[PDB]
Amino acid sequence: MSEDSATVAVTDDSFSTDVLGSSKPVLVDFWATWCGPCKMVAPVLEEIAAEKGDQLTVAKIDVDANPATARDFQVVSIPTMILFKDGAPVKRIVGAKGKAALLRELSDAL
Repeated sequence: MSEDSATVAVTDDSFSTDVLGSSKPVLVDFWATWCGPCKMVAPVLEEIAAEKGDQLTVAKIDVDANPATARDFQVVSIPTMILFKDGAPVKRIVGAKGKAALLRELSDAL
């Protein structure tokens, strides 16, 4: 038994430099450290991260660093997922739902 290791979180300041800097396809998911529905989408991100983890790298952001986003509309949980290909936007989904939803990301992106 063993799991994958193609998941690494990036920094807000060193986000573009990494994503845009990496010609390869990179996926990022926005969420709040104090997010409510953590379990509902707990395993999802896991299976989804390993699903297309080999094809591309999956990472997550920390609302704590960028509160201006959530604070904008007084949001406590921002369960969103955005895909980045060639240092540019390719996909963008919002809504902490079943893995079936996020899965579409790989279906459309790949």
